[PDB]
Amino acid sequence: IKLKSGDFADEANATTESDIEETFKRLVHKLNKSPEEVFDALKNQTVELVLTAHPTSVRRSLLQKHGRIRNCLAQLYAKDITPDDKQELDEALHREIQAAFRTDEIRPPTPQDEMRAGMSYFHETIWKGVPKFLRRVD
Amino acid sequence: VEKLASIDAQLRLLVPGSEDDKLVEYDALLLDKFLDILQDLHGEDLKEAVQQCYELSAEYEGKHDPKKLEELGSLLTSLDTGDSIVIAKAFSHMLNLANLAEELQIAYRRRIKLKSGDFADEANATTESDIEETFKRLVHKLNKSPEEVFDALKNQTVELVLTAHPTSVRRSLLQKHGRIRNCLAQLYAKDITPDDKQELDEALHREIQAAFRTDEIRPPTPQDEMRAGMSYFHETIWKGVPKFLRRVDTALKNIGINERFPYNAPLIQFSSWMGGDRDGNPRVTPEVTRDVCLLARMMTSNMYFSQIEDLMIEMSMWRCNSELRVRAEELYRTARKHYIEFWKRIPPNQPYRVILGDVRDKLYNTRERSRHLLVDGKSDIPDEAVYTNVEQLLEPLELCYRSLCDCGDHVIADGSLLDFLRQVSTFGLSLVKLDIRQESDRHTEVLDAITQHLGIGSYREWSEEKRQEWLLAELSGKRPLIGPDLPKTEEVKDCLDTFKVLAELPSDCFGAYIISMATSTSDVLAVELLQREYHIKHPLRVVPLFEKLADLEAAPAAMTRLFSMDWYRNRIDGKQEVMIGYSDSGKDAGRFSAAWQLYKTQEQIVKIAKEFGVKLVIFHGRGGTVGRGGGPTHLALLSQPPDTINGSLRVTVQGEVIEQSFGEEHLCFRTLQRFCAATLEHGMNPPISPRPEWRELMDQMAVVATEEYRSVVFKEPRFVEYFRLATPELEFGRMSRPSKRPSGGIESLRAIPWIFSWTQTRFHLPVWLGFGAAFKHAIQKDSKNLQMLQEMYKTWPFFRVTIDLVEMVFAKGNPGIAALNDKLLVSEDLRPFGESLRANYEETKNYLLKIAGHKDLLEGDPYLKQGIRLRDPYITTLNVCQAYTLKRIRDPNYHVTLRPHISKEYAPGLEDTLILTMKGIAAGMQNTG
Amino acid sequence: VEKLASIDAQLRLLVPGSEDDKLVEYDALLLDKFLDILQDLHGEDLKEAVQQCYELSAEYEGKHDPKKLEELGSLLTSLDTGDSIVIAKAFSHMLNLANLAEELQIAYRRRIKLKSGDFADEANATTESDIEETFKRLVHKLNKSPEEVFDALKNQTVELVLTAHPTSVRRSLLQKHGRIRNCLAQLYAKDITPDDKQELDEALHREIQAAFRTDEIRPPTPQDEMRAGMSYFHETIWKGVPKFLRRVDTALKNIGINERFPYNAPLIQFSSWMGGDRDGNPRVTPEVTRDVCLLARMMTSNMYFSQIEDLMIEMSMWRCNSELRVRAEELYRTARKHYIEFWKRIPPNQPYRVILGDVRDKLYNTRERSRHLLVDGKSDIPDEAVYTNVEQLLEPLELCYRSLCDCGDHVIADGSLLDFLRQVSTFGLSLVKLDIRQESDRHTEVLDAITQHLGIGSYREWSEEKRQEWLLAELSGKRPLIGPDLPKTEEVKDCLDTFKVLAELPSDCFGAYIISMATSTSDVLAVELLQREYHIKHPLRVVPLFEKLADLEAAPAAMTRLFSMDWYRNRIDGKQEVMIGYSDSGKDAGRFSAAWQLYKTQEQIVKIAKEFGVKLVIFHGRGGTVGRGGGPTHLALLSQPPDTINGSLRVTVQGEVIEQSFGEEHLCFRTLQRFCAATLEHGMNPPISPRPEWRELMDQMAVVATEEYRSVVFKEPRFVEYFRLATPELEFGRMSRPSKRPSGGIESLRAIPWIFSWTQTRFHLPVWLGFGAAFKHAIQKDSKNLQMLQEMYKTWPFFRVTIDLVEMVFAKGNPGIAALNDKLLVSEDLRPFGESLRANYEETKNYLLKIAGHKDLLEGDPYLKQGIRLRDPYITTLNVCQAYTLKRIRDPNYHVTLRPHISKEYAPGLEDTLILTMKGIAAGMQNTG
Ligand SMILES: O=P(O)(O)OC[C@H]1O[C@H](O)[C@H](O)[C@@H](O)[C@@H]1O
Ligand SMILES: O=P(O)(O)OC[C@H]1O[C@H](O)[C@H](O)[C@@H](O)[C@@H]1O
Repeated sequence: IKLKSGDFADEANATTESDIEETFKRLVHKLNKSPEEVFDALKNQTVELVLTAHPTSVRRSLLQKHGRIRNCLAQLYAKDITPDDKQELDEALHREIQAAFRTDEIRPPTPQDEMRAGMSYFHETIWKGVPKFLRRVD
Repeated sequence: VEKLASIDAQLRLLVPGSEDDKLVEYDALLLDKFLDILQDLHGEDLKEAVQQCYELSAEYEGKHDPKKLEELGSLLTSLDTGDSIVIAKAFSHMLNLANLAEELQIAYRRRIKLKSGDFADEANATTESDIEETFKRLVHKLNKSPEEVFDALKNQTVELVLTAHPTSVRRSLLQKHGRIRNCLAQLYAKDITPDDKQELDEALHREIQAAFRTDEIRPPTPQDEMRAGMSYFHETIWKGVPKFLRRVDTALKNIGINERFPYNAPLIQFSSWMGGDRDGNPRVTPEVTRDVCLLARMMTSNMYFSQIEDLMIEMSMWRCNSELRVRAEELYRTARKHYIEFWKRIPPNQPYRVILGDVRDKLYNTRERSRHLLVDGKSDIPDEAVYTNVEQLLEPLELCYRSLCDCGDHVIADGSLLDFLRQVSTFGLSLVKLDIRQESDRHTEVLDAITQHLGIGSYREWSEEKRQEWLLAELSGKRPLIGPDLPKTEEVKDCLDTFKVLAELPSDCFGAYIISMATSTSDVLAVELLQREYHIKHPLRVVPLFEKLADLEAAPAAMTRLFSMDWYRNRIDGKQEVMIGYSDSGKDAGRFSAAWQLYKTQEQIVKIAKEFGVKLVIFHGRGGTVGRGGGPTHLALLSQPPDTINGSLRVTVQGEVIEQSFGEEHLCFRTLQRFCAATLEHGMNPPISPRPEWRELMDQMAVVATEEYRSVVFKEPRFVEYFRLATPELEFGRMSRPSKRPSGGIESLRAIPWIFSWTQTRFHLPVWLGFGAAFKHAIQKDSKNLQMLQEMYKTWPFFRVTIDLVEMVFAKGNPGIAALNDKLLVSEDLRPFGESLRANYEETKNYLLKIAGHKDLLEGDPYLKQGIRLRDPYITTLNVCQAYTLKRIRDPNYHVTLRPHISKEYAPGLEDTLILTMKGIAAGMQNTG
Repeated sequence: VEKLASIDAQLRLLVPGSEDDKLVEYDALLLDKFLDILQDLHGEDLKEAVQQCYELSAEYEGKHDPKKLEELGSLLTSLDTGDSIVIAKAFSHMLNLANLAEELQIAYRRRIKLKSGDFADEANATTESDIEETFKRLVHKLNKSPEEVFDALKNQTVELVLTAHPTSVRRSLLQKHGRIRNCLAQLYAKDITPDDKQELDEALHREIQAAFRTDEIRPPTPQDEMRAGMSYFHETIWKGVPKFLRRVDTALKNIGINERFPYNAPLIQFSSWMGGDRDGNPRVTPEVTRDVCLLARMMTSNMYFSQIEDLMIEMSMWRCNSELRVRAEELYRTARKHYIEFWKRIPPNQPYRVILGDVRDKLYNTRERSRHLLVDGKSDIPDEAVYTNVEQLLEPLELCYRSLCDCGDHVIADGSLLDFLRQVSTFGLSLVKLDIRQESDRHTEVLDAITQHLGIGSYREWSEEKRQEWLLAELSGKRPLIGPDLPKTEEVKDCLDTFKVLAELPSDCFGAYIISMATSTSDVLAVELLQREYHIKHPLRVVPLFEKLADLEAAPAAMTRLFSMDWYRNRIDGKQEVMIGYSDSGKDAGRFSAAWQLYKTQEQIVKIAKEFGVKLVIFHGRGGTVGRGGGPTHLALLSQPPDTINGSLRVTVQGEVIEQSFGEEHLCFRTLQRFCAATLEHGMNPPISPRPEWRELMDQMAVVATEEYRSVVFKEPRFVEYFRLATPELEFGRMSRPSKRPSGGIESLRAIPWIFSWTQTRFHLPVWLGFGAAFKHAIQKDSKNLQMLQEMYKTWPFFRVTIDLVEMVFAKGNPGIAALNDKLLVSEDLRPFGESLRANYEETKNYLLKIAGHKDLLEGDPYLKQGIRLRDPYITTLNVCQAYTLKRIRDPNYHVTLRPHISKEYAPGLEDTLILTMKGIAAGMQNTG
């Protein structure tokens, strides 16, 4: 949403919540902080995310299939897309679902593997995510 | 290649920019095209002169450097009468363009899809509820059945009373405004050819010029001023109404009602003051009133007539029920044409056409009788040949309609035929009904003549109890009061003749008789008696308008007494309408105290009507939050005290708002929409009632505000000299109508002038004065009040709506203009008095902000703010031009070196330049108080 | 949720689908909405019956299983008269829908951006050249200066002659077709609300039903049939022309001409046969002709009149030149109103309005005089009060125009005023000029009466040389030929009275006097003489129409002789028009030999006119490639022999093509556009001249083709019995007008009937017969001819255009229908004769393919093919229904078990069902021969 009520309720929903710039601006304009003070607060801020193990947790292979499926799907919905590319993305999609469905072996796994799991999600997303976000801060 | 991108760039600076936000582009293009035109017609030299003014005004609007204002002064004041006229025209015309662009932007701005559900959402067009959403809220959030909603609606009436523009535009020029707005709309459509673009370009360029060159120098008669109106209806409302009612139909489908809104349910009704309101206005004679009825009757017949021919073509069907087939045969049988579409006879082979042909002739005749009556005074044309009553015109249409359904063709019947039924039913034989308004003292003058001529003393000298006793006696009198040989002053004759006119004309021409400056039971009986004297068969309902605060405080007693009288209870037949006027009452006691008092008065009068079994309608005169137009009207209506609408809304649509409200089909539609939706919702979902703490604080603030307002306006003896100097008020007073009802003083001055004078000046005193004292005193008495005030702004619609309006005005305000005025026009001894008022402006504004919880004006409403920021430079140029012109007019010996004449070409004076200026500013400011 | 996606799915099967290709969706929606309507009105049961027929026809159109056709037969033939009427209406109505959808698809299909430059590109709307592209080609590819192009154009005339629909639709029903087409257009626009969609849906649904229920059972008078026309012009051409001329203006900008196309340059002119053509048609009396002139005059005045009021409102300007200011003063001075917009007097404050008010009154009067003359016969109204000549009406508009420019407002002057000037100048006082046509033998009959009554012998008995000698003598005779007391048969009186009518009426009503069945110099002189006898002040130009091949071969000698006569050379004043008729000539000798002969005849007559200093105009009668409408017309015009247009085009717009060409604003515009562009290009860029080998082969093929055509049609004695049986020709002949000029035989039968009979039947014999013999013989004589023929198809526009038309017809052909017909209607002894013709169909088609280098019909033109494939199932159902109906009519004793009645509701027979059928098929087939 482009114009937001300004109520704190807006921050409970992804479509209305504030991104970093809007937050800075609220702080500067609605709260009389100088850019320098905000920048300074931020420079000294730490956010630590502690990752716990899935209480039931999924395979690095299967993750990537989930990703491939999610991308195929994302791509099928784009204008300026050929009958052929659509046809080929279709079979790509169809194929990657099956590949996931057929990755279903019956087993316990060691803490080492359960953790070697983690080192995936970071590869997959956080490792690239962090620079992207910090550049947005910039 | 590109003048535009630069003009766009320099327009963006004024308001930073986004998606469907084309306003700056729109304004840029229009401005760029308009400049070229100035160049062609008046020469490079002048074009630059115009740009310079703009650049300066814009530079000023950003920083607010009083230097810029002076540079602007040096420029404007150095122009001969000829060139200043041109600049004044130019800026005055760029404004109208900027408004069209804004109409268009507003029309196509995207609705927000998911809404908070807060009542605040109803104050803005993007977030407010359409009719379906309203139905759904009522059904789901409020446990009403579809049937109950449908039922409420079926019984609901919404009456919009049209008043004359207080400065008003030409039917030609309207249509140019439309054409320009359409060309513009069309230039922004994808899948558009280079050629079509090129051709639309020149179409646009051409239509701006055509408007610019429609600028002749003038007064016009009430008849023409009204014949104006009959345009806007053609242009937009006539079509709007069916479109909206069809939407009601669709909305009813979607909540599970499987039938259309009855075509004869009088949901929407229109009315007018034009030729009706004679309060402090002797130009509005009886003959005027007779003429506006006949015009209305005529034009309406003409409208029905010019579209009947299209319905006739559409109605090519031959399968009908017998009821119809008979009546067709009859009509062909009775046959043996001035116009041409169907200039022939018609085979009963096609019966629907036969009926509609008769209808056409009857409509033509009805048109012609009204035409001859209007120009001759007699007309040799039988009532048989003509519609004297709307039922007569509906009947054949209902016939066709039924026939179609019966033959299995309801689907066809619900097309144009239905639209036509709805039009007929909404607009009747007279597009608008006319209200009559005259001030109480006049009826007194008349009765006094009568009593004195009868030898029984002086009605004027009698006490209220006596007047009532006498009036009731004569209301059952067994012999007339009035002879032909009664001595009459011109005023008394004028007043009595108005009743002769009311008796002679068909009653479907008229609405209410409003009594201006009402104060008592006798005031209303007086009018009842004179109606009886003239044996008016269907007397108009009498509507007191209570203006001054005291008159408001006395109203309940007056209404109670009325309702206590059997004579009266039985005449009004369960229905009373009372009028109120925000501007009027606020001229007496300040806007704040007037707002609050009106809330309470309505509450009390509602309670009183309830007790006596009377359905009470409150007619909202001008000045309300409720006459703002746009979304704010939506919330304003929902903000009304509980049970004050009760299925029947009646509101003034102020002339200075008719364009915004109706001039563009989408806005027209949404205007109609919100009036209908809000009215409906309110009866089933009133706003919360104020907490007693709030009443208590509001009462406390009212006293202080009224004290401040009166201190400054009435008590301070310097004030009128200030007003007379700092303000074009005197010059306005050499006009619309006498703005002083020659008595002297502000209490004597009428409200429109009062509001208008200070609007010209961008200072707006009448709207905010007293809010500051009230706020300051309440906070200084107790800092916890700030919290209370804020809770009130957050939670109490009335309060919110009341503060938003004042906020909007401050956004259109600029005290620098007021300051310049002081410096140019006001004597050295009165400047500190001005400074003092500007100080109060600021302090009031700041409290108002603190209460709404905003840093800047209109944080809640960026779109509105953008609209204003864009208009401003143009207005500023007019203010400045105006100020110096006022100087030159007032001071025969002020002179400065004039620049050699700048305009080319290939008698007018200062007064003309001033008018241009007064009208540009007024159209840039739209509504305020 | 979804009947539609399925109906879409089953419609796709018929033609595989893409981008802006909405046709299948459009057709699907329309069909789905139409079915619901059949359900509401007639019941599930019937709806299914209709679907079944469709499913069968569709299944048939895909595979071509004769079984399907029979299943369909079993169904259709088992329906009582009542139900078959309904099905016939239904399919006949789904066709009209399918055509609207196609109009819309054609209107919005995307232009190709980069074009090959081949002349083939001009045969298709997506690739053909608009006016600007044409200018540019001429300037850049052909070294013409802008000035030369502009100049050519300024002198160019394009005359479109409108003929009556050979079966013609109602002004009401047109407008429904428009409304349906618009609702549809609107349903496909993004940024469209759920509500608007919902409401447009019901609007659509409603307007289809309204059309479906406008279906009353009939003959109508020439007057009404013509009063039809005055619709299409209102609807589309009246507005179209200014729109196009403004595009010409824009196109001229973009090649550097800095002025607009002169508003009085007669670029576009319209004409009509309605009430004019009396050839083999005694219903078209003199009185008819007098009436169509007066109607024309009336309605035209009315059109100018209903828009003047809008121009008057627009012309609010007050600044004028003196020339105007005088004339305004004069007019206000001379003042002291039936209608209402301006029912008042007007201040000279606004002078443009004063003029235009006068103009309005004069237009009204002109309307009224024509109205009274029309219904009474006298009218007491002075020529002074009225426009008797277009200059009189232009003058005040030119005045306003000039005034505006002079005051600096040309930009405004080039808006509606200009459009109005252009309309006036294009349409004059009579929207169309009327051509008169009568057959030569009639003039002979008249002259014979005269000569015999004079006692000098028998004009009929005289030799050509004698007739000429006598005619010239009497053309300079010193005393009248004709007494009031001359013995006259009804025909001779009818013919003579036509000239009395031509003399009495204003000459701006009339165009040409066409002589049907012309063959000689005397034929034209005869008409000249009778015009002199009736002292017609401005005689109409005489235009021989040479029909039969022999008559074409003799035409050059006849024209040469005419041009040799001083009497004649001096009367025609440098200008001769000659008519030709593709269908007519092709009825004599086959389409092929007629095409070729007409190429040569034009060449020779051009050469002959050039030699005598005569500007020759060739009036294209019906049947051409050039009367196809759409792009193909574009190339057809460019394909004409060199110097045959020379700045003046005159072509018939066949009734069965007027809807496609004009009924939709975009197609209207492009029709006008290509006619103007092609005409312009041709005079500066003729097609290549045929190589002598090509002439030689074409001559050789012509003989063979004519031999085959005549062998089958005239020489074979079995043919007429075949025709009479295999074809609704006889039943058509109990109607428009007598299709046999009672003489007996094909040579006697008129061409429209000839074409139409075989079109109904999907077999189209008149269009292709003889092409096969010609092709086969040329290839069998020498296989290298195939190559030559192909080079001709690739390189010779005439040839290409000639083959494309025949190809298009084969695409609308289906020999199975012809085969079914044989089996149902034709006796056992004639079936092998049918088989033989079907064999010739196939063989002709296959050669035609081999020559165009296509595997399948219309490879070059998928869009056209798609249009046809979609229509077909509907047509097929009509063919089958038709066939059995023809059986039941012809055979009182053929009966089959009728299904119990299927339609519900909530006197008609077979003949009625047959008409429905004849008209559905005809509207599905549009133009062929
Ligand atoms: O306000 P006045 O100067 O009396 O002028 C006219 C106006 O007056 C009142 O306030 C009424 O409430 C309005 O319906 C009207 O437009
Ligand atoms: O062809 P006919 O049966 O004579 O009927 C009328 C037609 O005839 C000719 O071919 C003409 O060339 C046309 O302008 C006309 O539409």
